[PDB]
Amino acid sequence: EEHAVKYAVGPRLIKTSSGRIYVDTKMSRLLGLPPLMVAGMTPTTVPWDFVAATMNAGYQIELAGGGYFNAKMMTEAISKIERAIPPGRGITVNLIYVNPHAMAWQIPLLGRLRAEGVPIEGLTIGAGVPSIEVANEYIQTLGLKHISFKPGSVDAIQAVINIAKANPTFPVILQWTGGRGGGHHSYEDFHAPILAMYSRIRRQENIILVAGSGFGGAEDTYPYLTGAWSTKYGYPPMPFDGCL
Amino acid sequence: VGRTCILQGPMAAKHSTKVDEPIKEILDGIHNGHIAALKRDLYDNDESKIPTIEYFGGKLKDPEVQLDFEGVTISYDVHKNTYRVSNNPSVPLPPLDAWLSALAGPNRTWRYALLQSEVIVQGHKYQTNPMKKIFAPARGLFVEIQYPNDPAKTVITVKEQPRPNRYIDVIEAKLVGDKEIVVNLIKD
Amino acid sequence: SLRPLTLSHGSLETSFLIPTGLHFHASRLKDEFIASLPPPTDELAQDDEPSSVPELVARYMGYIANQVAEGEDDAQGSYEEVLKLILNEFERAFLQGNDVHALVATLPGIDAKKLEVIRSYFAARAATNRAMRAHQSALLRAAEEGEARIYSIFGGQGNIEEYFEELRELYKTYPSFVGHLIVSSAELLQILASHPSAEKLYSKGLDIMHWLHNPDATPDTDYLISAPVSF
Repeated sequence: EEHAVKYAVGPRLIKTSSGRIYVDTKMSRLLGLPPLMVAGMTPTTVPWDFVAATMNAGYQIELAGGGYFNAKMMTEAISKIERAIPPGRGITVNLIYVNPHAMAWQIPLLGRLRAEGVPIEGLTIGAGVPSIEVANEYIQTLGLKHISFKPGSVDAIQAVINIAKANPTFPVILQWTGGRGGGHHSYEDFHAPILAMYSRIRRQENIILVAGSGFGGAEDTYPYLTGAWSTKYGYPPMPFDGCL
Repeated sequence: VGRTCILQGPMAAKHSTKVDEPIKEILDGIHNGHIAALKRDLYDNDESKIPTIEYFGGKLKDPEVQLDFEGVTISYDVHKNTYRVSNNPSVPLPPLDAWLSALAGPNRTWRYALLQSEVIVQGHKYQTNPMKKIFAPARGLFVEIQYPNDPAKTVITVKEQPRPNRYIDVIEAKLVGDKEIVVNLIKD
Repeated sequence: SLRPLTLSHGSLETSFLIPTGLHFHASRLKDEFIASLPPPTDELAQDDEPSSVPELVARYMGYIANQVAEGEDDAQGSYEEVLKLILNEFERAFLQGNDVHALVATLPGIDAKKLEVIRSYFAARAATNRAMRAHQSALLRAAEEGEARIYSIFGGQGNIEEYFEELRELYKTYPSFVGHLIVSSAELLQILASHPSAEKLYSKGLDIMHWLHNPDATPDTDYLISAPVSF
């Protein structure tokens, strides 16, 4: 009676005791924030004060590590953010995978600062997806709360799925941007890779799926949160956990 | 400016309609728009249908409160919960997270926050929550939670048995006033 | 008085409590069944080798059921009585109130071994005249309570060429359930195939029973997939 009958299988609102209402999604539960984030972009999110201002506004933002050429400059910026943001607020750093020289000193630096108690909670790997072994090393050694990937292709999406599958208890954020996003992008259509891979993405409970394709308002992003965006392609609704 | 290289996404440009719009205004406008739309589409614009929680965020999923542990005697009373860990070396100790979930209880409160938060904030720095270590299950450990359903009156007393048949209080945790939690580490 | 009867094959072992009066017949049946199995392998890896204790007991039960059905039982019904004991123990120890299909879903091995367990169970019930009791599955109860809304669908030929082996599997696995229906249907279809308007289509006949009993006599795929045959 209890286990034989198997049944086959969206944003909500939650009010806090303080009266504040939040859009409830996997992303917002993980971050304790609205499911809207500002993406790591060089040079725009290199300045520590812009990052601090966004965090003070009550939203998530990634510090663009691509603009830091040495450990001292990056440490100074992170220390300024730490002092300028509300106590407790965690810092997410965006790094560029295609720059192995930068990665070689940036990854140990983040680990050291986190061990020193600096509130670094998130790491975003942009411009490529590392191997499962390298990703596992970052997950296990850096003491992060979540890791994020900006995949540029269907194969890269599959790589993120494999990483998430290897770490079922660890939150993995998949930031899908497609060819419509500003800056360095892929030639891929924004909808077709997601339409093809959505079921495989949603099979990994620890994946948080975030939409990133040149958005700028509530009306253009709301169909992605509710999943209504897929119905125009003849598919059932396919909700996203947040927008970048 | 016509000489410079400015990054911009072709679709995002049409939403960039104002120079020097405050970051908060942009993001508040988007989020409040989502709240208004969801209120209309899922709650019939009735705010009373929106579920209320003490605080938002934390874990992706709340841990299920396991109440049955081999070697733990648990007794529940209107004003008092007691948990007694066996002193027998052959019995395994409860898993730490399950034990701390049982002590925290199902309701998000200061007690839940104290025992279930992975980090405590010291100034602006993150420190691994030392409460998880001091409240960790030990052989012969006895935990008493007074007023477990009234957070303003809740008191957690932890007792150890360094000598046969003699319990000593080693931890007392309680709320003082509206927001101050006092955790007394007791030397016998 | 009860005496143990140990059934063992390689790493698989189980023991039954058999009345002293039946112990001789039960020992004979067990020794003959063990002699019919292949030599045991370290990994239970052969297709005809049992991969689990429930499967070993099911195959033993099916063997006894065959002896009873072929008339090798004594004038006292000693084999049928042993079969009743083994079947009761199989239901008690392995089914625990559930259905044999639910048990075989949890057993290791290939589908042929799982079908062997199902076949042996229903053969044993048939040989002991043990009728199926009305007992609804969880799914039908959920439907009756309104928790589940069940619909049903039926297929055409599509891209399927092996439908006759599915019929053969059905006939082998549930002979006590489908035997009449398959025989009567085969007779009907032979009569229809002999009709003067239709005979010229059946150049290889429509002898379903002969094809079921003799796999080598089954016509080639091209004829089986012909609409006058496949439909």
